[PDB]
Amino acid sequence: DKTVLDANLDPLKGKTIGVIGYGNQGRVQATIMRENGLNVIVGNVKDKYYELAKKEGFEVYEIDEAVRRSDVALLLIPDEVMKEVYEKKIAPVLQGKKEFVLDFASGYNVAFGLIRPPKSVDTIMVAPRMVGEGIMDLHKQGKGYPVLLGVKQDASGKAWDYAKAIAKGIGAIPGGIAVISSFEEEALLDLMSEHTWVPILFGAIKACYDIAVKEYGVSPEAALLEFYASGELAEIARLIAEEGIFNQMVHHSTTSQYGTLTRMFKYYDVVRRIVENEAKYIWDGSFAKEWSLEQQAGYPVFYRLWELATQSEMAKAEKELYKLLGRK
Amino acid sequence: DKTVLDANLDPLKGKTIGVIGYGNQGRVQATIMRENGLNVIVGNVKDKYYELAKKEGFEVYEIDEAVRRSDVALLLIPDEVMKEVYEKKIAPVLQGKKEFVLDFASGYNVAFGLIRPPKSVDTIMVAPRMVGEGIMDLHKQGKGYPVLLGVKQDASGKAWDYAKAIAKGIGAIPGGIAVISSFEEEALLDLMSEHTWVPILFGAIKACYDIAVKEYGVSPEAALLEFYASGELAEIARLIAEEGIFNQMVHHSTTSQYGTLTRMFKYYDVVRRIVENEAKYIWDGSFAKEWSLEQQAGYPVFYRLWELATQSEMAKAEKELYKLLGRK
Amino acid sequence: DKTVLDANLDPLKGKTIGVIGYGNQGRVQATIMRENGLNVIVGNVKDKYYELAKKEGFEVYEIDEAVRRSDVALLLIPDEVMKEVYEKKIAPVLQGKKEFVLDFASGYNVAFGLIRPPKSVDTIMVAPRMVGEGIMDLHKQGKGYPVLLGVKQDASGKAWDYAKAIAKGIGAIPGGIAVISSFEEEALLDLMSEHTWVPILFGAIKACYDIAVKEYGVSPEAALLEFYASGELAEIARLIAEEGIFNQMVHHSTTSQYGTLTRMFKYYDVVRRIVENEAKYIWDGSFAKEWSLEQQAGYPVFYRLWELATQSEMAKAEKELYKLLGRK
Amino acid sequence: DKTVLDANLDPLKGKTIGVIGYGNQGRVQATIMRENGLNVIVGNVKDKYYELAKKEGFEVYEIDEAVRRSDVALLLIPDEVMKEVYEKKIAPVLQGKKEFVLDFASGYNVAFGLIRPPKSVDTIMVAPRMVGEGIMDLHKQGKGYPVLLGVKQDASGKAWDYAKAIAKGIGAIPGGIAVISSFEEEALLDLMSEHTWVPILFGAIKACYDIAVKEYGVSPEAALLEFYASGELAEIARLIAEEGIFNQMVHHSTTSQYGTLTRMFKYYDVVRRIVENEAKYIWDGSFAKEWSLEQQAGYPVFYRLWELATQSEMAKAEKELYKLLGRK
Ligand SMILES: [Mg+2]
Ligand SMILES: [Mg+2]
Ligand SMILES: [Mg+2]
Ligand SMILES: [Mg+2]
Ligand SMILES: [Mg+2]
Ligand SMILES: [Mg+2]
Ligand SMILES: [Mg+2]
Ligand SMILES: [Mg+2]
Repeated sequence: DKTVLDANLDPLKGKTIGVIGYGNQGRVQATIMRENGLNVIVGNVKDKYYELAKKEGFEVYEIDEAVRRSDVALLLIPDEVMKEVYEKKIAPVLQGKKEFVLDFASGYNVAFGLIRPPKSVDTIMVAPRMVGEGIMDLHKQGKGYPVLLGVKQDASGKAWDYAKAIAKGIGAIPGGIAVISSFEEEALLDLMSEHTWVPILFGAIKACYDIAVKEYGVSPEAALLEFYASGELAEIARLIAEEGIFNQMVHHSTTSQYGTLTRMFKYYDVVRRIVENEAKYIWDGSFAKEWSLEQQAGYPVFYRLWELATQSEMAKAEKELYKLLGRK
Repeated sequence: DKTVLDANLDPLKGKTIGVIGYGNQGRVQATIMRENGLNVIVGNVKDKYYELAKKEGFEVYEIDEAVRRSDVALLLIPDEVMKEVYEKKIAPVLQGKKEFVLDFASGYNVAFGLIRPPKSVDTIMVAPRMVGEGIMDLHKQGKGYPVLLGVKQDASGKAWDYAKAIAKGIGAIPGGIAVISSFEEEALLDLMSEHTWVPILFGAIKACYDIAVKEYGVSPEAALLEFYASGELAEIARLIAEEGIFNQMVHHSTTSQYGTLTRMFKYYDVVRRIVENEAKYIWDGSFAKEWSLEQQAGYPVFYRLWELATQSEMAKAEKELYKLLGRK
Repeated sequence: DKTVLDANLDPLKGKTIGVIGYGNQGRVQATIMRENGLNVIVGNVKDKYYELAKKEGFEVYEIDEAVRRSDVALLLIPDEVMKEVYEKKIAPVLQGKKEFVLDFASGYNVAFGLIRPPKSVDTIMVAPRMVGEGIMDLHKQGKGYPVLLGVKQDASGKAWDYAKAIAKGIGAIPGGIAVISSFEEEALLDLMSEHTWVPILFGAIKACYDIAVKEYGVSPEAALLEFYASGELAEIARLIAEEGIFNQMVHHSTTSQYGTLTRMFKYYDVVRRIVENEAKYIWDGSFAKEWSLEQQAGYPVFYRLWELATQSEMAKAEKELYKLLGRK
Repeated sequence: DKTVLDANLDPLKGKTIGVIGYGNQGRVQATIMRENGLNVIVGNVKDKYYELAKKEGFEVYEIDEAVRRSDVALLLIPDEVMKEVYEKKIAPVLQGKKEFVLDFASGYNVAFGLIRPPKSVDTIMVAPRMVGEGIMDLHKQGKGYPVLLGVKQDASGKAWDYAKAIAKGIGAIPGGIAVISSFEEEALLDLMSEHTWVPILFGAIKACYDIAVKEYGVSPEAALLEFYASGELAEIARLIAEEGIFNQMVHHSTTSQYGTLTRMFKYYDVVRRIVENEAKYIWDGSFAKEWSLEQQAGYPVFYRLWELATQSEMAKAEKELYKLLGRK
């Protein structure tokens, strides 16, 4: 019901479009939406990406200049620097506009109020769910891919139309799909993954290694081979994305199935509590405060943790081992 | 003992006075103290208030220029911007002075050390306990009103005299009274109210609504009417300010008296613990740190909480209802 | 919605109506419904009110005599004496009736079974949500006001019609509204207010005073001025009833908003537990037992608590102060 | 300080005095104050005491009649029946008085509001601290005894004088002393003894017996002889009232002193908690409610406890023993 499969592409025809940043995402979106017959430009500072974009056939300007010539803009840059760029270069140029559009690929800076555009602007979001390299690898096959849509400020009653038009312009549909959501329901999701199961998985692996080594006389080389130094995990991820998460286990032994199911239903509430706590810590905006303040301080905890992680015994053992199998 | 009812007004005669800001407070204080025969000026940036003040018959200058011409100054601006104003415009002009006076209406920025004037300056405080509109509504009747006094730095042995003179000049006494206190005993009080019983009251009301609706099948319209959508509370506030807090209940039914008294003496320690915790959190200066850091981050929690509060079910129901009774 | 805005007034025309008690409500409800052209009488014992009632143009009889002449009755007396009056004077006269109506303004004595009329009677409830003095202060403007409706026993299939007719007859609609509810959903609400947030507020204020005085060396006069001796609370109640509870804070400083919101969302569960406990204690009928038993004992706890509250330090300080400001 | 040793006796001369009840107290107070030259009468119902009083030379009337003839009255009857007597016979006769006095020997019924005389009456209290026989046994020697004084309602500015006059009239001073206090400070004291150390002592004795018998094979006769069947406790009480509580132990062995002191300082907080709880339960009026409600039910708990206590194993054994030593 809340799903979309295709839509029109007329509202973007005759209008000019400007892309900010020429990294992976921006490069991909621009290279694609140029094929569908759209006047496109690029805004960026004079660096490597500037030369690359000018080589690939794109007329380039400065950001403030690119926004002047454009009726629509894509702010495809990291969430850690977008704030200053918007405050210094964009907002001034933008106060003197009449009817404009502003698209994002992440709702972090907007959902939490770090960027508050005027009311004369249509604020939208188009969030892909892919790495960026495989995207192009799928467009050559004529395939699409999934995205999320959202609207924060509607001043023309045409926002959703613009969002679906953009979605079509970048090769996401038809072939893939597009879901309608909010700026909050995207940041919340992107952050819950980085906070709940990735670190839990890593800590579980590390603890298994430490226990096996310091309580049962196991050697490091075998622990690493069993846990992650082999490619058993990539196979599982593949079978999951292809056949399903539970149907994947049918290709394993009965003993593994029994143990996995029992221990999954046994430890479900514990992780549920953690997920509740973290989702609550996010929904309120505390994590954004924490991260911004650590930025303003000089990334000391970042530094110390990056150190403690690399100087761990497991990391040294993995270094010695990878050197033995030819892996750089 | 610690109370005052009237005092002299001579030390301010012959001296020039400058008022910073022409908002709610400054406007009133200036308009009044001009009637009592005092050379008064105004300092502010060119905006609406500047036009209003130059209209009402006040000679205006730039802030830095007003302090040069003045021997006394009233810093009547919000506590959230006073710091930069003082650091940039006032302090430079102030190092090259001989004998000066500086008055505040709040001790937040001084009690916690965010503003540390020199030792060649007399630092005082005169804090009213009124809204600002009712003040003028009382001066026309020849009435006064209550204020708090305080001194942080005395370089002339005359501070208290200056403070009482100011109090008299703004029509607080005679007719009202004036209490002597500290910059700390004013911020502490102004904050304990905003941290202990206001939020507790609001949360209790919200919880009553939620419980009544989701556990006893009550309709929202009736809950809102009983709790706050009727002016029952304003009557209680009036009778409290007029006759007293306990003597107010004599006009209620015996059942209400019994229940209220029992449940008040039953839940006294719980709230006492909360009040202790918050007063301790304030006395040390942690809240100032918290608030300043949230300012430096971009008000993310402010934003998210303002959202969560308005998007609550009770707020939507109140919106639907107020629309039905004609209340805009 | 269940809401009602206007209805007919025919079923009461030709019938006679009798009002019991001539206090605030009775004096109010009777005059209005007389203005709308209804044969009305009054029942009361020979006392002060009797003289006033016979003065204002109402033909008076004894209570038992008023019900003989009446086809409808309004039992507008305190809930603490209604029981004996009903048991001695009304019920006997009422066993020998054919088709009757009985209206209440409170569902306390009926919701809990302290009054169980026969099955040959229509039992209803019309509960206003106003003080009683301001009611006429709105009827003079041609305005209405809100009420709650309920039915306990229907013997004519016309109960709701009679209830809406009454609502119209007393000037509640049109201009106000009328909600349909039960005798339980009215007593529960009237009691939850007197048990949850009023006493909590009072205890919080008292605790703030005690702490500030006995742990930070503050003077009583300043504490009283900050907390409630000033009319800050009345303005809050006004803006709440007018603009809304949350939209009210927009007129306060950002610091106050931040602190209030944080501490409200921080202490929400604590008060929720209390509200749950009290609502449960009420829904079962325990409080009715408690209150009916304290009467038979002689109101000892009532007495001792009324004493302890007035002999408190805060009360003595407030007495000394109010005497200093002219407040009687 | 708060002590008194003697005072005048004039205000009671020329006035008539009436005594209610001729039991232990009344028979004494009246008998004495007749010797000091005071017109005295008695009010009581026709029984045993009425015959005794008319025999001893006192003119007797009915209660209601005695108050008509008296300007002062002593309500010396049990606290369990005074309420009805006052409500039926006294209060009516008392509304039509001009200047009257009412004296009590206990503040239970007044401190808790079970008796609320008018404002045209002086309400006082004179509480002895003796059994009633020893009072005469000392008066025969020209000695006094101690009492407590209190005033609840003063309408002539002469109450304290009347109280001291009464004290002198009954032979309490000179020879003894008189303390000034309140009705509350007398009820609280009279009740704390009956709730804290008497029952604790009894329970400790019972537990010692039970333990010694059911865990160490001791015989009942020896346990009873050691604990209380011997009059050692009476000698302890005597030496306490005479020499002091601690100085009493000097006549015991060092081992006893050491053990007693150690275990007293070891178990002090435990009993302190109990005393706090009970004093709080009293100060609020809960015990009055409890006791007034057990009467209306029919004294069931009283009955069952009186049974359980007498049918205990300790009470039976005591029976055989007391029968063996000649003690009836
Ligand atoms: Mg991410
Ligand atoms: Mg992700
Ligand atoms: Mg404030
Ligand atoms: Mg305040
Ligand atoms: Mg009520
Ligand atoms: Mg209410
Ligand atoms: Mg006793
Ligand atoms: Mg005793």
